[PDB]
Amino acid sequence: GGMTEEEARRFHGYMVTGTLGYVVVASVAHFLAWSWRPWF
Amino acid sequence: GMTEEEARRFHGYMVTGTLGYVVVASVAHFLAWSWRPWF
Amino acid sequence: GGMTEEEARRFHGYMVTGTLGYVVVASVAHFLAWSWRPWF
Amino acid sequence: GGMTEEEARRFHGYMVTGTLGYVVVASVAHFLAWSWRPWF
Amino acid sequence: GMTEEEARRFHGYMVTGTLGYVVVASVAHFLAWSWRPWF
Amino acid sequence: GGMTEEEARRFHGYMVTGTLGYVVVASVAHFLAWSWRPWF
Amino acid sequence: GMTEEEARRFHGYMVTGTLGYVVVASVAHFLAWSWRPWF
Amino acid sequence: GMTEEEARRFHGYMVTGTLGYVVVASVAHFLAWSWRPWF
Amino acid sequence: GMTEEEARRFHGYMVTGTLGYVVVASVAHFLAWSWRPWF
Amino acid sequence: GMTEEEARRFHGYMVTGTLGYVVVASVAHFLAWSWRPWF
Amino acid sequence: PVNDGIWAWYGIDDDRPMAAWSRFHATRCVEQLAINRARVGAAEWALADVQARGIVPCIAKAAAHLARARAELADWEAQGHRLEAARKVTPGAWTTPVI
Amino acid sequence: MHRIWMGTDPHIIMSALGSFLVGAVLVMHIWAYGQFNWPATLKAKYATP
Amino acid sequence: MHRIWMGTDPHIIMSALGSFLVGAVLVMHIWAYGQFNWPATLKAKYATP
Amino acid sequence: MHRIWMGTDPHIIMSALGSFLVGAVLVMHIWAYGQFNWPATLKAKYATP
Amino acid sequence: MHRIWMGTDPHIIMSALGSFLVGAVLVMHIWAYGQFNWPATLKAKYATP
Amino acid sequence: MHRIWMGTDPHIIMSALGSFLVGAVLVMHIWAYGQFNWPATLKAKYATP
Amino acid sequence: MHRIWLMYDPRRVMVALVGFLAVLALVIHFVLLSSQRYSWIENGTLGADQAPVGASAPAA
Amino acid sequence: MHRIWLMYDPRRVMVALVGFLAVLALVIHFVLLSSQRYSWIENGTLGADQAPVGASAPAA
Amino acid sequence: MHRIWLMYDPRRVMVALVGFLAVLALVIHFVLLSSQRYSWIENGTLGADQAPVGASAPAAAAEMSPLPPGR
Amino acid sequence: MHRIWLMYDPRRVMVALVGFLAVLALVIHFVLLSSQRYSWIENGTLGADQAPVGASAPAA
Amino acid sequence: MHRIWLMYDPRRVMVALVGFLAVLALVIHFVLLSSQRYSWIENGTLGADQAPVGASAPAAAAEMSPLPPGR
Amino acid sequence: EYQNLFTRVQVRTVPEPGIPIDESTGTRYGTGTFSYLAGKFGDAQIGPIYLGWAGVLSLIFGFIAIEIIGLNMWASVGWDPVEFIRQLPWLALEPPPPQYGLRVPPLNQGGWYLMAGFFLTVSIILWWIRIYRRARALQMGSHLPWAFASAIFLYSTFFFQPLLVGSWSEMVPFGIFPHLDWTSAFSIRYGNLYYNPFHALSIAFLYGSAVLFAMHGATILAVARMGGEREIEQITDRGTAAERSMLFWRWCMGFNATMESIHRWAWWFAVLTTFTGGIGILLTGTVVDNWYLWGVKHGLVAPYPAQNQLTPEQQDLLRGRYQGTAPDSFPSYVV
Ligand code: BCL
Ligand SMILES: CC[C@H]1c2cc3[nH]c4c(c3C)C(=O)[C@H](C(=O)OC)c4c3nc(cc4[nH]c(cc(n2)[C@@H]1C)c(C(C)=O)c4C)[C@@H](C)[C@@H]3CCC(=O)OC/C=C(\C)CCC[C@H](C)CCC[C@H](C)CCCC(C)C
Ligand SMILES: COC(C)(C)C/C=C/C(C)=C/C=C/C(C=O)=C/C=C/C(C)=C/C=C/C=C(C)/C=C/C=C(\C)CC/C=C(C)/C=C/C=C(\C)C(=O)O
Ligand SMILES: COC(C)(C)C/C=C/C(C)=C/C=C/C(C=O)=C/C=C/C(C)=C/C=C/C=C(C)/C=C/C=C(\C)CC/C=C(C)/C=C/C=C(\C)C(=O)O
Ligand SMILES: COC(C)(C)C/C=C/C(C)=C/C=C/C(C=O)=C/C=C/C(C)=C/C=C/C=C(C)/C=C/C=C(\C)CC/C=C(C)/C=C/C=C(\C)C(=O)O
Ligand SMILES: COC(C)(C)C/C=C/C(C)=C/C=C/C(C=O)=C/C=C/C(C)=C/C=C/C=C(C)/C=C/C=C(\C)CC/C=C(C)/C=C/C=C(\C)C(=O)O
Ligand SMILES: COC(C)(C)C/C=C/C(C)=C/C=C/C(C=O)=C/C=C/C(C)=C/C=C/C=C(C)/C=C/C=C(\C)CC/C=C(C)/C=C/C=C(\C)C(=O)O
Ligand SMILES: COC(C)(C)C/C=C/C(C)=C/C=C/C(C=O)=C/C=C/C(C)=C/C=C/C=C(C)/C=C/C=C(\C)CC/C=C(C)/C=C/C=C(\C)C(=O)O
Ligand SMILES: COC(C)(C)C/C=C/C(C)=C/C=C/C(C=O)=C/C=C/C(C)=C/C=C/C=C(C)/C=C/C=C(\C)CC/C=C(C)/C=C/C=C(\C)C(=O)O
Ligand SMILES: COC(C)(C)C/C=C/C(C)=C/C=C/C(C=O)=C/C=C/C(C)=C/C=C/C=C(C)/C=C/C=C(\C)CC/C=C(C)/C=C/C=C(\C)C(=O)O
Ligand SMILES: COC(C)(C)C/C=C/C(C)=C/C=C/C(C=O)=C/C=C/C(C)=C/C=C/C=C(C)/C=C/C=C(\C)CC/C=C(C)/C=C/C=C(\C)C(=O)O
Ligand SMILES: COC(C)(C)C/C=C/C(C)=C/C=C/C(C)=C/C=C/C(C)=C/C=C\C=C(C)\C=C\C=C(C)\C=C\C=C(C)\C=C\CC(C)(C)OC
Ligand SMILES: CCCCCCCCCCCCO[C@@H]1O[C@H](CO)[C@@H](O[C@H]2O[C@H](CO)[C@@H](O)[C@H](O)[C@H]2O)[C@H](O)[C@H]1O
Ligand SMILES: [Fe+3]
Repeated sequence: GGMTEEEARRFHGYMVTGTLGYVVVASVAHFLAWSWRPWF
Repeated sequence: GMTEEEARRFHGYMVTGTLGYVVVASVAHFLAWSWRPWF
Repeated sequence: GGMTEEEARRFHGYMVTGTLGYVVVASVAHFLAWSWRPWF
Repeated sequence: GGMTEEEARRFHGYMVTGTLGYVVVASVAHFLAWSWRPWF
Repeated sequence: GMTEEEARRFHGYMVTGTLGYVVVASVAHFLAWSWRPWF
Repeated sequence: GGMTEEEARRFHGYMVTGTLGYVVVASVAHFLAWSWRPWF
Repeated sequence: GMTEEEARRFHGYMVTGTLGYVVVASVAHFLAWSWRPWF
Repeated sequence: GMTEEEARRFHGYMVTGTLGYVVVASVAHFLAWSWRPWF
Repeated sequence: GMTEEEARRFHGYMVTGTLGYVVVASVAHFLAWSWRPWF
Repeated sequence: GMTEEEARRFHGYMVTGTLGYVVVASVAHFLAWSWRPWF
Repeated sequence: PVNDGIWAWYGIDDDRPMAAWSRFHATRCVEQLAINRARVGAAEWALADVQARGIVPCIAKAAAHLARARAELADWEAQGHRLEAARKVTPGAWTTPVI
Repeated sequence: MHRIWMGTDPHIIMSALGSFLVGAVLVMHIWAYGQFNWPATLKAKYATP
Repeated sequence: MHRIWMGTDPHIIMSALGSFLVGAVLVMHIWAYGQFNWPATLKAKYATP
Repeated sequence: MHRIWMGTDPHIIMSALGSFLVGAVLVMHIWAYGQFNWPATLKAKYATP
Repeated sequence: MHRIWMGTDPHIIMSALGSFLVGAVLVMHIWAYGQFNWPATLKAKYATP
Repeated sequence: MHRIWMGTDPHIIMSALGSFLVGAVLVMHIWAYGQFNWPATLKAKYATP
Repeated sequence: MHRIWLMYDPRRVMVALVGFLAVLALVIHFVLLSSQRYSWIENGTLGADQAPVGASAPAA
Repeated sequence: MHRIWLMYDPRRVMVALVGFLAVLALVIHFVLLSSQRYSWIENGTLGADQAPVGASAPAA
Repeated sequence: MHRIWLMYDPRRVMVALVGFLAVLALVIHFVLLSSQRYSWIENGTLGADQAPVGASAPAAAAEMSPLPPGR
Repeated sequence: MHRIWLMYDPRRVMVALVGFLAVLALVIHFVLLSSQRYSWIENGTLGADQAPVGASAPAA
Repeated sequence: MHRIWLMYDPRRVMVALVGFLAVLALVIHFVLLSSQRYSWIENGTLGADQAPVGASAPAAAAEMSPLPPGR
Repeated sequence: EYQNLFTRVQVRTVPEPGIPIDESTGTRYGTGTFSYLAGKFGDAQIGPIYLGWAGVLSLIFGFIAIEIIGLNMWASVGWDPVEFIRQLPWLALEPPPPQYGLRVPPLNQGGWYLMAGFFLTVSIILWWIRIYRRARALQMGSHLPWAFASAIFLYSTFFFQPLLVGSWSEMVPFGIFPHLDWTSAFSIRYGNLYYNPFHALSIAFLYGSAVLFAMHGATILAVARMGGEREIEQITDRGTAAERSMLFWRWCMGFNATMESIHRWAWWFAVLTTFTGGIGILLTGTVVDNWYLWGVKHGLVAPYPAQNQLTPEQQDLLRGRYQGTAPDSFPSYVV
């Protein structure tokens, strides 16, 4: 029971894609936030 | 009867529920801290 | 007494849905109580 | 048991379509709100 | 216990009596509200 | 075992008739009430 | 345990006695209200 | 519970009832807006 | 009772659990001492 | 528990993660030092 | 629960059906096998005694009790087989067999 | 459209509808008598000084 | 999309939806009466001075 | 990506999602009604002096 | 590095991660609203004198 | 040096290290906010006059 | 609805109903007799415009 | 979901329900009767503007 | 997650749950009903700005030197 | 670590844990509710600067 | 030193240990919460110099007594 | 060594006793049942009850008495159901004011009290009759109703002593802490009840009842392994459990009872507790008004050195008045 290596390889690809997507959207958010109110 | 597979399956939920419970309690504490710090 | 995994899966469908529906009702009750007299 | 691969494959298509529909309506809502009372 | 047919038949009355009870209670509350509002 | 389809289809005709008859009488009542004491 | 037809007979008396009592109590409240209204 | 053909019938009425309800509500909001606009 | 192998395997967990717990308590006292020292 | 070859594979990633974490933290401290030096 | 008693409140329960190896469940199983085989032996002796003295309503209950004792024994034999299978595939388990 | 009634009991339906209608009508009258000043104007028409 | 109804009961779905609509509509009206000053203007029009 | 739904029950998914949306939407409206001063400006528009 | 997922269940992973993100995002906003003067400046823009 | 990990379990190890890093980072940030007067200077920058 | 008397023994229900109603009637009469407005044994003859009301006189 | 009545014996549920509703109804009525505002036996004939209100905050 | 109902008799679960929610609901209402701010049966018609509030920390000096109430 | 569920019955540990958390939560809420600083039902709308504080040392 | 455990059921050892720590923790917290200096729910926001310290001496006027006179 | 303090193995029987011994008129109410919890400490059967005419009427009369008390208590907190539970042990239904003496008082000023007292008293007498009839129907001696008559005697002195001193105000208020307030104030009014010799005797038997039941309970448990709890068979067919019980006490304190006669010692100690009690109450306020001074007269009171000494002008100054009526006005003092 639980994921086989072949499932783990497949699952990992989506996990990376989602993580990079989330970080990209957050990077835009921080660029906007800094343009609006710089914090340093 | 209970297998080690069933034990490993149950343990995953137990860890996940514990972590989710700790997450909620952490947000609750930070809300309370923001409202009225106790230190 | 018996209790098969399909009975458990059928019961879980009702138990979750009833639980969530009750929380939804309670959420509206708090929405009403807050707009009447906030506690913070 | 639970939902099969082929059921999941078509469930996903509706779930995506429903989510995009919600986000489209929310986009119009925010555009109207920004026209009415901008918040930055 | 009950057969499923008995449960179906019983449930319809139980729903009806609950709805009748809620109707009378709703009228009772609106009478009370019109007499002396609590909010 | 409850109402069959043919019972349901016969029952539905009276239900529709009674509902429309009620709406008709209520329409008269609202017309009279409006002419007596308009509310908008 | 009653037969179904025997329960049906008892139900007729039981409903009628209940409504008769409610009717009497309704007139008692008509008299009480005429003597000294509570609203 | 409902079979796939029963679900297909039931869905057609659900769509119809929902859209009809939203039409009536849209007329209500147009009337309300013409009467006391809220923005 | 239990084989020597199991008592050793158990002792490894008990020592490690004890020391891990005492480490967490050490940080708790470090925090408490920073906030309001008692000597 | 984990075998000697699995441990070898584990160790490679663990060192990689540790060195990456330290590298990022090193950059963070260089930035912090430029912004508000603490000695 | 008769065997674990108060310790069932803390979730020690060595009677429950077990299919992985467990020295605690195997210990409980070996103890309960002996007790239930003695209990089946006594139940069928009591049937033989009450059949010999011939009292009909007592013979009925003695047979009903014996059947229940055999069934309760059969559950422990099933538990014994599960654990004995798990013993053979699990390192560091007992060398003496269950059941 | 009729098929929604299948497996119901018509005595249940007419009880449930009948209860709702009695309720809603009474609430609307209790409310309307508050807003429209009636029967309050009727009572004033025949009140003794 | 109709497959979402498979396994469900029409009478549960109708009961749940109807209960939601009854609650939502009554909440919306009692809120709206508070904001729009109606029936308050209706009551003021026919009030006895 | 659809493989994430395998083994789930679609009614539980829709129940969970619908319950999250209701609570999130309610919190957002309490919050927004606060910050934006609406319907407070609506009530003031039609209030009787 | 995918081998870390072997023997895990994807629903366990997605629920654990989903919890962590929801908590982090809420804490970050509640914190930020106290450091940046927002929505306080939004509220003050539309406030009644 | 890898031979230290044999006999251990990766998920236990990663849980212990991960819980350590969460705690250490949080302690270090909350300490650092006290010493460096940030975000207090950020809060004062956008505060209402 | 008559099948309620199959589910419950009417010999039990009627005794419980009689007991409940007698106690409720006794409680309501005691509560009223204990009040000032409905102290009817002492003040039943007063007539409704001069019966007590639970308010304080204006201007004291 | 009438099959609820298969897992729960309605003979037990209806007795539990009626017992609960009876006690709760009485508690609510006596809480109201005990209050100043809703002491309807003594003061029920007062109008809504005349009925008591509990004290506000002191600046109000 | 449904296998939790293999582990527990659902007839025991639901009875325990409903008993827990009933008692919790009662307790929260009676705790509120005995407070001043949420004594809603007496003071429910008050606006939120008029409702009672538990008193602050003192005026910062926390010290007395008064002047009389006017005669 | 999942092997502890062979040592202990999950069915019984879960019940014990739910009971422990409920008791501890109720204890902490009532301890706070009884305090001055955190009597949140009466004073929850006070700002953190306005909330009570237990008396300090006189520093003399 | 591990041979200490051969005498004991490890499940029962753990239940014995957890019960000991739970009692000890609650005792130490309730002792501190009952003190003046560490009554942290009321006074936790005080700085370390502002927090209470037990009296290095009491004092009196000579004619005062805390206790009534008597043999 | 097994202590015989709780039963590790119970046995069920599917048919049951609880269907009574042959009993004639009246009816057996309910079906017998077993409690596992009752079976741990004692016999497991919880089961059928007999009332007859006297038992039915006793419950009706007694229920009304309980309702009157509770409704008055609940009225005394203004019908507040929260304050009814919160304040319950301080609530009372209170006897009439002293100035009425034995005359009927107003309904809210003791009239409900005398009514509740009347229905409670009738209910207690009807219960005694119910017990008496049941003992005879089961073909038993009358020891239990006469033991219960001793308790009823003491209870009746809370009516007769107020009657003899001439005022219903002196009766005991119905209420948990209020009746303890009365118990203290009775001893105060009559100058310290410790010096009432029948009160002293009543205590001697109350303590002796605990001494005997501790001794007898322990004795029977100590021989229960030898069948000593089968007390009827130890009486009709003396076994070694009875002999050892007799020898223990003989060797301990030099004399012993029998397995029968220890139950007579038990019966008389319990009965004399309330019988001597009632005599002491009846003597109080009718024959003796200050029991401490009766103690001084009869030499009960140990001497102590004087704690204060009065001068003759202090003896006149420090006499008070007997307590009078409360002020029925709110005086203005302005001129
Ligand atoms: C067995 C059927 C499924 C289900 C299937 C659907 C479908 C299909 C839709 C929704 C939609 C919604 N659901 Mg859902 N939903 C379920 C359970 C829930 C629960 C819950 C406590 O369990 C909640 C709070 C919600 C809440 C919601 C809203 C967030 C949303 C808007 C409609 C609405 O207000 O419905 C409030 C209703 C209730 C609180 C209870 C009754 C639920 C009914 C079945 C909802 C769907 C019917 C409705 C008329 C819309 C159908 C439109 C189609 C074009 C025919 N659902 C059950 C488990 N839900 C709609 C959406 O996403 O819109 C963007 C949508 O199209
Ligand atoms: C020898 C002295 C001691 C003594 C002895 C003693 N007491 C006794 C006896 C004996 C030997 C009994 O046989 C008798 C008894 O029955 O014991 C169980 C009793 C008794 N001792 C009692 C109490 C008692 N004894 C006390 C003390 C003492 N008892 C002394 C220490 C005290 C104290 C210390 O204060 C008390 C409170 C009673 C338990 C009992 C007598 C019971 C009695 O008379 O009850 C009368 C009935 C009521 C009050 C009404 C009850 C109302 C119901 C709750 C209503 C339910 C509804 C009803 C069904 C409605 C009607 C409908 C109809 C249609 C049915
Ligand atoms: C203010 O003061 C203080 C607070 C102190 C300041 C400091 C704060 C600090 C220290 C913050 C640190 C934050 C942090 C640290 O790590 C933050 C880390 C954040 C991270 C990691 C975010 C990652 C997000 C990842 C996402 C969203 C992934 C989504 C994946 C999707 C959508 C795909 C799902 C589908 C799959 C998988 C396929 C199934 C297939 C299957 C099953 C098949 O194919 O079989
Ligand atoms: C006044 O102040 C004083 C009091 C004095 C101050 C001091 C206070 C002190 C000292 C406090 C100490 C606190 C403490 C100490 O450790 C607190 C420790 C708390 C802990 C550990 C909390 C843990 C919570 C865990 C939870 C919630 C888990 C939930 C799991 C769920 C939901 C999943 C269940 C499984 C499922 C669904 C799958 C079934 C599958 C099956 C069956 C299958 O698949 O077969
Ligand atoms: C103010 O101060 C203090 C008070 C101290 C502060 C407070 C502090 C604390 C600690 C509060 C804690 C709160 C809490 C903590 O967890 C609260 C937790 C609450 C929870 C979890 C509520 C859950 C509710 C769930 C419900 C209602 C479910 C209903 C189910 C229904 C309707 C389904 C019907 C159908 C069935 C059953 C199937 C039949 C079978 C069928 C059809 C078939 O078989 O076919
Ligand atoms: C104010 O201060 C603070 C609070 C701090 C501010 C910050 C707030 C923050 C951080 C907010 C974040 C919000 C958020 C983040 O993600 C919000 C995310 C929202 C999301 C995800 C919404 C998704 C909606 C999806 C919908 C409506 C889908 C509907 C689908 C339908 C109708 C189809 C049904 C049929 C199907 C599926 C197939 C049937 C079965 C078939 C075919 C079969 O079985 O075969
Ligand atoms: C002071 O204020 C405080 C107290 C502090 C504030 C707080 C208050 C709180 C917390 C309140 C909570 C309230 C609450 C829940 O908790 C409230 C819940 C209320 C509910 C659910 C009411 C339900 C009523 C249902 C009724 C009446 C049904 C009647 C059915 C009948 C008559 C039909 C019977 C069947 C028949 C005839 C057919 C037989 C056929 C058979 C046998 C066959 O066919 O075989
Ligand atoms: C004031 O402020 C607030 C309150 C907020 C303001 C807002 C108020 C709001 C929102 C109001 C909404 C109201 C509303 C919404 O829908 C109202 C809807 C009302 C409806 C639906 C009325 C329907 C009535 C139907 C009737 C009378 C039918 C009678 C049928 C009869 C007589 C037939 C009998 C014969 C039969 C059956 C045949 C048996 C044959 C058989 C068996 C055979 O042949 O087999
Ligand atoms: C004030 O401040 C705050 C409160 C914050 C402001 C915000 C408020 C908000 C957010 C409000 C609400 C939002 C909302 C979101 O979606 C509201 C959603 C509303 C919706 C969805 C309404 C849906 C209505 C649907 C209807 C009427 C359907 C009727 C169907 C009928 C008549 C058919 C019946 C017959 C059948 C089925 C038989 C089939 C055949 C069968 C079975 C066969 O043949 O077998
Ligand atoms: C008046 O003065 C006052 C105010 C009172 C002040 C003075 C107070 C005083 C005098 C205090 C004294 C304190 C004290 C003195 O000794 C305190 C001593 C405390 C001690 C000893 C603490 C020890 C803690 C140990 C722990 C936590 C161990 C945990 C073990 C774990 C987690 C391992 C679990 C592993 C298992 C189960 C195996 C799984 C793997 C498996 C199965 C596999 O791999 O198969
Ligand atoms: C302010 O005052 C006071 C507080 C006093 C000031 C002082 C503070 C002090 C003293 C601080 C000290 C801090 C410290 C001390 O060392 C801090 C030490 C920090 C450390 C160690 C950081 C290490 C990080 C390591 C990471 C992130 C590893 C990641 C690994 C990954 C991602 C791989 C995961 C996948 C695996 C493994 C599976 C592989 C395949 C497998 C297995 C297969 O294929 O089978
Ligand atoms: C709706 O139902 C409710 C909820 C109200 C039911 C609940 C009721 C409750 C909660 C009741 C609580 C009762 C309590 C707590 C009672 C406590 C009683 C106690 C502790 C009593 C203690 C002592 C009382 C004594 C000794 C009283 C003795 C009274 C006597 C002997 C009275 C005799 C009176 C006679 C013979 C009267 C004769 C009548 C005539 C006309 C001759 O007048 C003299
Ligand atoms: C406590 C106060 C009660 C006040 C009661 C006031 C009087 C009420 C009785 C009215 C008499 C007529 O009422 C009617 O009587 C007949 C018998 O005659 C009952 O008839 C009942 O029993 C007969 C057989 O005997 C069945 O065939 C019938 O189906 C059944 O209903 C009816 O159910 C009842 O409705
Ligand atoms: Fe004896």
